[PDB]
Amino acid sequence: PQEVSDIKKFIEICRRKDASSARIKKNPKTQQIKFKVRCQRFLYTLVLKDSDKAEKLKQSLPPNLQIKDVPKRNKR
Amino acid sequence: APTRVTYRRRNPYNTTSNRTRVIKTPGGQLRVLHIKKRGTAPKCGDCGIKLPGIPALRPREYATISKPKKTVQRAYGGSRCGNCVRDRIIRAFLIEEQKIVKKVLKEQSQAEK
Amino acid sequence: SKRTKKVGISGKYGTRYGASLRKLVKKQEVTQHARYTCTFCGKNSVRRTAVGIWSCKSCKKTMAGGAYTVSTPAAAAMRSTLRRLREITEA
Amino acid sequence: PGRGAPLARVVFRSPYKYKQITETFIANEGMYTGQFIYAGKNAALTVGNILPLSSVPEGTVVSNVEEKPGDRGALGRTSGNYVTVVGHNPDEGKTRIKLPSGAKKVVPSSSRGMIGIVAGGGRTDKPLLKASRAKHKFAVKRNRWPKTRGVAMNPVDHPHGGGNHQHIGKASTISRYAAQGQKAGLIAARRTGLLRGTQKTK
Amino acid sequence: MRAKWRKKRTRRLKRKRRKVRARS
Amino acid sequence: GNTFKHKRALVEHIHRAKAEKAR
RNA sequence: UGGGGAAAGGUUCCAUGUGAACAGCGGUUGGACAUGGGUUAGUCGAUCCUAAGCCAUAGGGAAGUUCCGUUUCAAAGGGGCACUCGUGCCCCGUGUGGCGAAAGGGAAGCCGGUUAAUAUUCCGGCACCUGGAUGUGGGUUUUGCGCGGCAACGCAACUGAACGCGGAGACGACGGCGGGGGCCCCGGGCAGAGUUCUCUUUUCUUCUUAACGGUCUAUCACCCUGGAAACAGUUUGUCUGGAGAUAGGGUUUAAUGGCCGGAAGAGCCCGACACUUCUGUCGGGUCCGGUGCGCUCUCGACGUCCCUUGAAAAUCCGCGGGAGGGAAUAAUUCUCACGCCAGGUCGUACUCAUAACCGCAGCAGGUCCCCAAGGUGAACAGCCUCUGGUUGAUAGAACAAUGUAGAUAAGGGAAGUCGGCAAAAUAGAUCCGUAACUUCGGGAAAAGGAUUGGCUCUAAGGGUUGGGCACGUUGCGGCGUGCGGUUAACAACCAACUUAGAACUGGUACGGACAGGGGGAAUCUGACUGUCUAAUUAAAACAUAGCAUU
RNA sequence: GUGAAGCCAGAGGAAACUCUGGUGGAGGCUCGCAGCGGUUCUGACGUGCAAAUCGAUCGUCAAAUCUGAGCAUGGGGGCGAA
Ligand SMILES: [K+]
Ligand SMILES: [K+]
Ligand SMILES: [K+]
Ligand SMILES: [K+]
Ligand SMILES: [K+]
Ligand SMILES: [K+]
Ligand SMILES: [K+]
Ligand SMILES: [K+]
Ligand SMILES: [K+]
Ligand SMILES: [K+]
Ligand SMILES: [K+]
Ligand SMILES: [K+]
Ligand SMILES: [K+]
Ligand SMILES: [K+]
Ligand SMILES: [K+]
Ligand SMILES: [K+]
Ligand SMILES: [K+]
Ligand SMILES: [K+]
Ligand SMILES: [K+]
Ligand SMILES: [K+]
Ligand SMILES: [K+]
Ligand SMILES: [K+]
Ligand SMILES: [K+]
Ligand SMILES: [K+]
Ligand SMILES: [K+]
Ligand SMILES: [K+]
Ligand SMILES: [K+]
Ligand SMILES: [K+]
Ligand SMILES: [K+]
Ligand SMILES: [K+]
Ligand SMILES: [K+]
Ligand SMILES: [K+]
Ligand SMILES: [K+]
Ligand SMILES: [K+]
Ligand SMILES: [K+]
Ligand SMILES: [K+]
Ligand SMILES: [K+]
Ligand SMILES: [K+]
Ligand SMILES: [K+]
Ligand SMILES: [K+]
Ligand SMILES: [K+]
Ligand SMILES: [K+]
Ligand SMILES: [K+]
Ligand SMILES: [K+]
Ligand SMILES: [K+]
Ligand SMILES: [Mg+2]
Ligand SMILES: [Mg+2]
Ligand SMILES: [Mg+2]
Ligand SMILES: [Mg+2]
Ligand SMILES: [Mg+2]
Ligand SMILES: [Mg+2]
Ligand SMILES: [Mg+2]
Ligand SMILES: [Mg+2]
Ligand SMILES: [Mg+2]
Ligand SMILES: [Mg+2]
Ligand SMILES: [Mg+2]
Ligand SMILES: [Mg+2]
Ligand SMILES: [Mg+2]
Ligand SMILES: [Mg+2]
Ligand SMILES: [Mg+2]
Ligand SMILES: [Mg+2]
Ligand SMILES: [Mg+2]
Ligand SMILES: [Mg+2]
Ligand SMILES: [Mg+2]
Ligand SMILES: [Mg+2]
Ligand SMILES: [Mg+2]
Ligand SMILES: [Mg+2]
Ligand SMILES: [Mg+2]
Ligand SMILES: [Mg+2]
Ligand SMILES: [Mg+2]
Ligand SMILES: [Mg+2]
Ligand SMILES: [Mg+2]
Ligand SMILES: [Mg+2]
Ligand SMILES: [Mg+2]
Ligand SMILES: [Mg+2]
Ligand SMILES: [Mg+2]
Ligand SMILES: [Mg+2]
Ligand SMILES: [Mg+2]
Ligand SMILES: [Mg+2]
Ligand SMILES: [Mg+2]
Ligand SMILES: [Mg+2]
Ligand SMILES: [Mg+2]
Ligand SMILES: [Mg+2]
Ligand SMILES: [Mg+2]
Ligand SMILES: [Mg+2]
Ligand SMILES: [Mg+2]
Ligand SMILES: [Mg+2]
Ligand SMILES: [Zn+2]
Ligand SMILES: [Zn+2]
Repeated sequence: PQEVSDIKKFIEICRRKDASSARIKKNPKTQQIKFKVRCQRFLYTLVLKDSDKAEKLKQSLPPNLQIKDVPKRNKR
Repeated sequence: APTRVTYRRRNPYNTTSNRTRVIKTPGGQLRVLHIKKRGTAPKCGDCGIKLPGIPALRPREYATISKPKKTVQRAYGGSRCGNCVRDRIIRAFLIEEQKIVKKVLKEQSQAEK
Repeated sequence: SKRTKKVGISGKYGTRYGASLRKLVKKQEVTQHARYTCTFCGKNSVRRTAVGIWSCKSCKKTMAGGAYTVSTPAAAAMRSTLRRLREITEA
Repeated sequence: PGRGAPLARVVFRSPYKYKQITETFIANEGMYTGQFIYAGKNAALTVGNILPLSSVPEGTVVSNVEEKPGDRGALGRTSGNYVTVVGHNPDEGKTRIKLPSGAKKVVPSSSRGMIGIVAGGGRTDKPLLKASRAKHKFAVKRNRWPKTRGVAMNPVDHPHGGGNHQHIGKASTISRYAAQGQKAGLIAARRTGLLRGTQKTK
Repeated sequence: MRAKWRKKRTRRLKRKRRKVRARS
Repeated sequence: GNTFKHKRALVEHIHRAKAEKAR
């Protein structure tokens, strides 16, 4: 797994043919939002502190991608 | 907490290839991890000291890392240390110069007749 | 603080092998464990590596010598005789 | 291991091919790493050089002397030993030499030798002093240590055999032309006993 | 580098040259 | 050498040394 | 007497059932008897390489089965290019077989879950290696194959044939010292449990973080400036320096170190409701410090020893050289990023031993390794305890002689006996004291004496942080400085142990169990340490260094 | 447990040299646990647990110490610190 620094590169990663899916994980105790995209070789993570760009970023993603919300206590 | 461990492979003997170290797992257990042997630094071809700027790996591992990481930008980049390269340049120049003066002196001062 | 009267380096042998034999081995142990001044660099760092090999810790040169001394009297005499034989006849 | 007399590794250059060749000589006292040495008929009279005996004056000392020109060295190759040139004979091409045992020999003048004495000094001067020290010496040579006395075996084992006392029972000097299994003792002995005077033979 | 490594690179060049000919 | 027994002995020796050096 | 393996065995493994026989008593139980089921790999091994060694080929012996010989007295090979289409061309040449290691060398996988019985092999997530094809992005080149730094060298790339040089693979035993991971130990906090006549802010348990990556650092060593005697730097252990030290500034080999991705969504601990079953559902928590001649593994710099100097091959890389090839609109055999495809064959259950191996057997014998908690204590000694594991060896009743094993005796103290055989006596630690002889190293723990509990105190042995003015900048500034000075060494905080002294106290006892040398004066004989008659003899016998002879 | 070379400091003497306190950690040295071995009881047992075992008492214990796998030597032959 690898980390992505800025937002512009993370958007360009999600516009790739081998991008299978994406998900959103939020940690309320430490007030973080994590965006993860599943590619052929690696899983890319982007970490955000605020919450006024998360929905802005969410609508900027390509519409054909599948985005989930990572429920607590995922079933086996 | 003071739990005992076992090997994870069929070899039960403490040889120079049965290297292990202890870890603790996200499941809260003490286990064993099997590790390779340490790399060795390449040496200078004249005096035999460790070359600076070059990693220490097992021999097969050098086939995958990029070229600029395996050499330094100078004549005799690998395998010579730089002090030795300085000696070679000076010695080559001085000996070549004495060759000319010995030739001229021998030809002129002794074959003038 | 002298801590030994006469046995010296051969005090590791206790009360074994006989007095005369301990003296004879003492003569050879003292000279093979000493330091000698290098002929090429000048420093006082030359020790025995193997039975006939002597090496300098500073300038990294090794030389062929005697069993327990850096040079032998027979070799020293021969070098002068060879020097005289070649020189005073050809020069 | 197994030898006194350290060895020297010397690198030469090929006259007919683009490469280099590494040799292994016996080391004379006084040689050092980084030293130039010379070999041939026109080499100089310096320690460590190799030249034919026809190019040396009488009284010089050499080591690793060929018995015949080309066999690469047979005589005087042990620590602290050498051979001495005695005389020449240019019309027929022979040289007289003296060997470490004290014997005299005649050799063709094209044989080669190395100027100097064999390094290794007076190794045999200090006592071994311990059984373990002798054991370490032979453990890298051959299986010959320890050694049981024949007079302490049974008659089936050795000629010195048994008896109600340890003794030999017959003369211990054995003829030169005996059978294998009989030669145990002093073979073809010209004399016996403590050597009092000088030894006439040279 | 090893000879098998170098053989692969020149093999690719030969294929590319015949294919670019086939293209032309 | 076996001169100073502990830290206090070394400090006292320093003070006397500087006192005589003063003169 | 726990948890796993190598050799050896071969179904002994799991479930259901059972008359006899077997388990030297019984048996509803079984490693027994009957019927069914169970072993999943590109990453762990074999397969590849060579060692000691074994065997083909050229040749020579032998009536012959066959013996020798392993590079030799041999015409002994391999590399490239088109093919109209295999047929044809052109280079180099000293050399030229195989088998042999499940502990040597060696490309690549970790965590969680799952079964009656398999798992680093199955399921989920997240990676890596080799081989083969190949396209985008980026890089280089308008005068052809990259820039930067005084330098050590750095950067995502950044042509390189024949022939040659070098490095890695690749190596001994022992000693003290330093860094890192795991275990042990101490203090605080949140949950749960045990005790509670009395005491105890108490006693016990959980509080975890993998492979693979990114980023900042970490001994040795190397570079630049400069020029040392009033010599300096410096290790527990005396090495280093005009062949260039101290000092100031830099470069670099080496994470099992800090932070981030993986990753809390996992695992673990509590609580509240559902639920015949099928089924579950929902809330909280999962922190912060210290200590050490501690135990175990690993790394580093030093040192000692040798008439002892402690493997080879496969495989991978760099360099010297400059053959061939290439753009001005495209070219690029760019070791850079991402992307496409594949990885065959055999083993894998279980035991490894007072019942799965070998001893005629379910025999007190024998058989190679890894992991290693608390207390006392010098301690892997003996003795008691936790996790884990057993409660299995025919039983019931009685207490005669004679036994085997364990012990105590008044007074005398070897009078017993071939002979002090057996037993008894001594024993830790601290402080005194110690002869003849001697190869001067020893004898020596020679011999002979004194002390030792409990409680209340006193003294000594360490670490970190602070130091006064005068200018200028900076959200009490932190510093660029010009200085002055050596607090007659002060203040605050932090932390284990080791040693020495005093008073008081008791049925004079205190290494209170365990653990734990009897000593002296002489004779014979072998110098010493070592070795042998497996199953009646361990010795004065053998070996040994030294000496002499051939 | 004992404490060899090398090293630091102080003291004595005209010199050559001598004395004292530390540091260091050598030896086919020494007490002793595991392993390896087998002195005595002439102990147990002696139709034995056992065709060589059991108990107590003993020897050595950092080097001529103990040990696995692979390989070699074959019967008038091997191997033998005998
Ligand atoms: K580098
Ligand atoms: K010969
Ligand atoms: K032998
Ligand atoms: K003998
Ligand atoms: K006798
Ligand atoms: K005799
Ligand atoms: K495989
Ligand atoms: K695959
Ligand atoms: K196989
Ligand atoms: K294979
Ligand atoms: K071989
Ligand atoms: K034949
Ligand atoms: K192998
Ligand atoms: K299965
Ligand atoms: K491009
Ligand atoms: K570039
Ligand atoms: K090896
Ligand atoms: K350590
Ligand atoms: K540690
Ligand atoms: K630790
Ligand atoms: K502890
Ligand atoms: K790994
Ligand atoms: K100086
Ligand atoms: K020390
Ligand atoms: K160990
Ligand atoms: K070129
Ligand atoms: K298995
Ligand atoms: K298994
Ligand atoms: K096994
Ligand atoms: K303990
Ligand atoms: K204990
Ligand atoms: K009774
Ligand atoms: K009775
Ligand atoms: K008596
Ligand atoms: K009697
Ligand atoms: K006592
Ligand atoms: K007498
Ligand atoms: K003995
Ligand atoms: K015996
Ligand atoms: K004995
Ligand atoms: K014997
Ligand atoms: K004698
Ligand atoms: K010691
Ligand atoms: K023992
Ligand atoms: K026979
Ligand atoms: Mg006999
Ligand atoms: Mg006979
Ligand atoms: Mg006879
Ligand atoms: Mg006889
Ligand atoms: Mg069963
Ligand atoms: Mg059953
Ligand atoms: Mg029965
Ligand atoms: Mg029955
Ligand atoms: Mg039954
Ligand atoms: Mg059955
Ligand atoms: Mg493997
Ligand atoms: Mg054959
Ligand atoms: Mg034939
Ligand atoms: Mg093979
Ligand atoms: Mg292996
Ligand atoms: Mg690939
Ligand atoms: Mg090149
Ligand atoms: Mg982490
Ligand atoms: Mg890191
Ligand atoms: Mg410095
Ligand atoms: Mg994290
Ligand atoms: Mg949780
Ligand atoms: Mg199992
Ligand atoms: Mg077992
Ligand atoms: Mg048994
Ligand atoms: Mg059996
Ligand atoms: Mg204690
Ligand atoms: Mg009974
Ligand atoms: Mg009795
Ligand atoms: Mg009595
Ligand atoms: Mg009495
Ligand atoms: Mg009495
Ligand atoms: Mg007795
Ligand atoms: Mg006493
Ligand atoms: Mg005595
Ligand atoms: Mg004896
Ligand atoms: Mg016997
Ligand atoms: Mg006996
Ligand atoms: Mg001993
Ligand atoms: Mg002993
Ligand atoms: Mg008996
Ligand atoms: Mg009986
Ligand atoms: Zn160099
Ligand atoms: Zn030197």
